[PDB]
Amino acid sequence: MNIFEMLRIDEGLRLKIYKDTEGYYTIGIGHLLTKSPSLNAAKSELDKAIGRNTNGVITKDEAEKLFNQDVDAAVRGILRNAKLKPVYDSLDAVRRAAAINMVFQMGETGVAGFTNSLRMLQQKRWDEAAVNLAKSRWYNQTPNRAKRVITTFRTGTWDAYK
Ligand SMILES: Cc1cccc(CN=[N+]=[N-])c1
Repeated sequence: MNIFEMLRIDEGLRLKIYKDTEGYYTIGIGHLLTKSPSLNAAKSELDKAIGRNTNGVITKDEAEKLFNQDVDAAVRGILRNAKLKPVYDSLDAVRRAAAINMVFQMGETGVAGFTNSLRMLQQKRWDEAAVNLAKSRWYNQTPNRAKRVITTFRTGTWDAYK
């Protein structure tokens, strides 16, 4: 297991435009296209991201290309965020993957309210962090995924992903 395999499990792979858990147009391995309710707008974003007229369909290779970009960009972002970098740097590689997973799903703005969880993670208070992480919209809306990510933070193992 690693961050790519972990997110592939959590996000799936679909080659046609679909709506994510929040109802937003998405393709590939959780590549968010836009929050616009306009399918035409999503198709434009897709064509821009891929560099050809896709008509809303891509290949597995193209999906994997966007995915690698999205994972890389999520990491680079964390490192650019003064609140997130110190916690990320304090973690082992397995828990870093859990961190990347959350930022991939919700963005840096999506984790702005996780200040108290972040402190507990920095303190390596793993069971307390795990309890705090679940007191969230995130957990309530996507509990099965959140349970996997939280177990990863709690244990520093890949047990939740087999
Ligand atoms: C950079 C980073 C470290 C640990 C967790 C998260 C996700 N949000 N929370 N808690 C981000």
